[PDB]
Amino acid sequence: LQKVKHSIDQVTALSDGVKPKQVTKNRLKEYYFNIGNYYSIFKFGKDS
Amino acid sequence: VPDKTVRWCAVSEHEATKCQSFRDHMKSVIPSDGPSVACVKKASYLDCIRAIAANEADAVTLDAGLVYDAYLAPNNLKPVVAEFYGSKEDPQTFYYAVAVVKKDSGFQMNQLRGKKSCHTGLGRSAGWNIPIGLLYCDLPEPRKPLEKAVANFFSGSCAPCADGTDFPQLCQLCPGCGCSTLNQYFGYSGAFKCLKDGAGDVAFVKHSTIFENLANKADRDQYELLCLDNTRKPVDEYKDCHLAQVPSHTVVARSMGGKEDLIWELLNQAQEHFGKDKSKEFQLFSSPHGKDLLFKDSAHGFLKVPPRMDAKMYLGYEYVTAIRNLREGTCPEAPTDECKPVKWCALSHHERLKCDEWSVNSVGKIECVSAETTEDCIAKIMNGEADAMSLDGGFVYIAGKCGLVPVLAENYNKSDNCEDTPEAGYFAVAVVKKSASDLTWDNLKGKKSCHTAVGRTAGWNIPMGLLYNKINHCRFDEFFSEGCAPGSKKDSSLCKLCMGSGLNLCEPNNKEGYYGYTGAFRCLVEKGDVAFVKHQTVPQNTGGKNPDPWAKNLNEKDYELLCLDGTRKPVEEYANCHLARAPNHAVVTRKDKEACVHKILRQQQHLFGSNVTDCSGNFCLFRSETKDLLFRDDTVCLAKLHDRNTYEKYLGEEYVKAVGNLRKCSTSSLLEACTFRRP
Amino acid sequence: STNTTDNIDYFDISDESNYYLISQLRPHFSN
Ligand SMILES: *[C@@H]1O[C@H](CO)[C@@H](O[C@@H]2O[C@H](CO)[C@@H](O)[C@H](O)[C@H]2NC(C)=O)[C@H](O)[C@H]1NC(C)=O
Ligand SMILES: *[C@@H]1O[C@H](CO)[C@@H](O)[C@H](O)[C@H]1NC(C)=O
Ligand SMILES: [Fe+3]
Ligand SMILES: [Fe+3]
Repeated sequence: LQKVKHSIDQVTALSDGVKPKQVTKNRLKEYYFNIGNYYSIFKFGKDS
Repeated sequence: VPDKTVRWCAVSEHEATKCQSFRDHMKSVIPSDGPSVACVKKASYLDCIRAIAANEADAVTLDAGLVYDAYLAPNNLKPVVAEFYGSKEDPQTFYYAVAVVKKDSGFQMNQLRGKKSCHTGLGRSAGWNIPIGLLYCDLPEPRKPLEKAVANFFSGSCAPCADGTDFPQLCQLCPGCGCSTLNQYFGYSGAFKCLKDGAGDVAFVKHSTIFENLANKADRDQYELLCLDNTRKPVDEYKDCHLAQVPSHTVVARSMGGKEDLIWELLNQAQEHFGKDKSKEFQLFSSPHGKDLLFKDSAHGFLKVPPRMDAKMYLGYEYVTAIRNLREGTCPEAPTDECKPVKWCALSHHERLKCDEWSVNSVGKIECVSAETTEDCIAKIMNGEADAMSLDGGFVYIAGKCGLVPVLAENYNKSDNCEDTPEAGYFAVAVVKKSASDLTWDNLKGKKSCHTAVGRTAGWNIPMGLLYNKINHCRFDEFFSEGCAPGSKKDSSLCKLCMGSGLNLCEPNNKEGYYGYTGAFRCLVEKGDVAFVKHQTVPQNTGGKNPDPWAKNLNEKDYELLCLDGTRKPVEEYANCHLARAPNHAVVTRKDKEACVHKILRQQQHLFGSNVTDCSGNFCLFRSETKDLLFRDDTVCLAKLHDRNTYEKYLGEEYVKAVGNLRKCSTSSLLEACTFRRP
Repeated sequence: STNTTDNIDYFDISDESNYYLISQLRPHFSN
């Protein structure tokens, strides 16, 4: 439950924010792994 | 809310670049749930120390002398991870300090005033503390402040991090004295470059940087290093011609906020990937942007500092004493006529009581400082609050390994020549009931036990050595069903069966009811199957020799001792079957106080010793109420030891071999610290 | 009701470094 709530809160924390249009490769990799890790935690979490 | 992260503290932009590559590589290796590096740029190292103490930063690398600056309040730092300089075949924790000069300059070390000197920094170890310490007492008064006096000693110099505004001579060769890599003269190779430019006449660096900067052999054949006995040698006999050894550089972090484990995991993966050229695509110890960034160049790996060792135990005693006399600015004369009073050490309200009474009955030569456990008091002797202590041979092994010497031994036999005769050493036995005659040495498994204290001779070393040959396992709460051995860990059954309450069970002081000799015997009588004591225990607790009730009712013809082959021998004959011999208890102290402890204690044993009858009402030094406090209760006199003052010559070959057989099972953290200090 | 429990699927384990959480249900890892 706590892991699901932390995931949804961090995704809304990303859903706030300042929006960039252009990104370098290394930081966009970290963004993709971050949000993919988040919803992956979610879709595991609701089943558990 | 929010997860773990590691942050590092940076000095300049080169540290930010190297820290940036370090971030991307260490986020490349670790899984996404593991924490990564961050980079926080600060201007100087001292501002970085206050950045750690005010929790903006977590870790940063310092020298030894700078560790002494970071130790102080309100900073409250702690050394957590050191680094070794040798190959992985043999790690070396200390490194040398040398002074490189130009060929054919032709000047001695002693008359070195009025020359150009280049220092690697203010307060650093091989740059500042050793040269000013060796040159220190030759300067005239006023010596405080130090930078003014050294500024008048040389005719101008370079020393970064020194204050240019209050002292202009320290920046006379370096126009800005800046605590960063932006200064080209800052650092080891900056000081060697200060010699290589010819602007500096003498430089002070480690033994390896002249091998770092110069690749040609003739360039090495030019530059020379001066010796301490005013001679000259070339470079590669730095093991022959050095000034002093210093401890290595150390990653420091704060004490309460932590955290040691996370830094040590991260730097474990760092040392396993990047140290000894496993990867070409990134190096951790060398970098093209600059040298000595974030770490040293001559480092080859990281060693964990044990949790016991804080900064004063890390630097040693001579180094802290020298650096404190150098900060405070005092050249000791010490003519050595009279003796300052000895600060004896006690523990927990019975030793402290007795020690205070002896401090008043003596005219003032003895004063008392208390600790709680005996390991903590031995550490309190090492860093320097306490002078002398009497403790058994199993702790003369530990304290002797930590760097202390025994002076006077205890005698147990009454004679006219007891003060000079080296006695032989007492016997250790195991006492069993008469009510159980089925007990043999061949079968001790699953049956109860009683020990005096963890780490002692007759309670620990002599039993668990001879047992350790047979069991061949390092744990012991599996071989015994349960027992009593105070000083073990609280999860065990060994601390579970013991007596004291509340929260004082298994605590190794006199507040444990089953502690020590008489307490182990009371463990045997009340709840015990076998006990492990000295041979002298049963006639001293037999037959109303104690006014205590439980010892008043007992007799010795019941309580019998068992042998090694299994055959029960009666109590009066101990020599036919002793478990093993144990050396006498001895008084240990630091090496510099050996003469005053010797001269004072020989005076004190005459006035209050064993010839003083009418013991009740007046003072007796050795007689106690069978708590066996400050000294064993049956001591007659204390023997003067000439020619045998080390731990190994005092304890002897068979016993040192026995503890050496036990050595991989000892869990005392102070032994781990005093072993880690060794190279 | 029933004196016994049908699903035994609540028992679980993760690695000792806490790097990965396993489960009894499909597909037993979040990654
Ligand atoms: C204890 O001290 C005595 C002397 O105080 C040692 O020497 C002899 O002991 C025997 C008893 O076994 C006496 O009869 C002798 O008179 C003693 N003196 C001599 C021979 O000069 C003794 O060895 C010491 N140790 C023990 C274990 O008793
Ligand atoms: C015994 O004690 C007395 C009382 O001070 C002292 O004069 C004498 O030297 C002592 N005897 C010794 C130390 O042999
Ligand atoms: Fe250094
Ligand atoms: Fe002893």
